[PDB]
Order: sequence, then structure tokens, then C-alpha cells
Amino acid sequence: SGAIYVGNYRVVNRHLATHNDWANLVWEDSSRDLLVSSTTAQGCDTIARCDCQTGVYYCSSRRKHYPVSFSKPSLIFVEASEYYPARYQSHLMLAVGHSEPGDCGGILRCQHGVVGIVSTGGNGLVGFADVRDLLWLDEE
Ligand SMILES: [Zn+2]
Repeated sequence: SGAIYVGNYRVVNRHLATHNDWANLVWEDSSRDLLVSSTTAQGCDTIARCDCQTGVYYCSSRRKHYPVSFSKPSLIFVEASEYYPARYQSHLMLAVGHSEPGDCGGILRCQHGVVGIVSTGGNGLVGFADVRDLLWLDEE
């Protein structure tokens, strides 16, 4: 589990979104596994605005933050998981590392802020849903 709290936005994995998230929906995209809902309280996370390919992610199933290199956001074929069939997922970045379903929502961060959240795992790879192209999170 996990979210990003920026401004009056909460960013979560679409497959972990709550009723309250859908009841306060701003934007959602199944192909990216993302959903954004509106918040009453201001959040303090900063979204990275950059093309970094190195950062650090939180892996809840190891209680550890791991430094990783990660790929550029792309349309990636993902094997079936407990929460999606095998499919193409868009705006996804891969690293070599551990990720199980409970790790979804863990933050990937670089020197500029939050890059994205864990979304995929298996075959020794971890996949992150990028948020750096969602420039509207920074405003309004
Ligand atoms: Zn960066």
C-alpha cells in the first residue's frame, strides 16, 4: 500500500483505490494503474520534474529502501498478477529488484522528489508507475 500526497491530490494505485477515492475522483487511468483523488488537507510531497533514471524505492515486503536504476517510462508487457491479467501497462519503468503485490504504493524518489509508485513485480523486476509527466499535480 501507499500514496503520494501533493497539494490537494492523493495519488494511489488504481487497483487499491477506496470508495472515498472514487467519490472524490480527479483522474484515473487503468492502463497506468493510477488514480488521483482530491483531499481536504494540503499534502507536502514534491513530484520530481526530471528524466532521472536512478533513485531509491521503498519495498515494504523487505522493510528496506533500495537504490535502483530504472528504465524510461514505456508501454511494457506485464505478466498476470493477483490484481491484473497479463497485459500492456503504459508509463511504466522497470528496475531489477524485489516487488510483491503488498509493495504497490511504495515511493520511488530521486533528488528532485517523487518519481512514481510501485505498481508491478515478479521475475526479479519491480515496475513503477511514473507520475513525472502529470504536471497538473503541481497546481490548482
Ligand atoms: Zn530526478
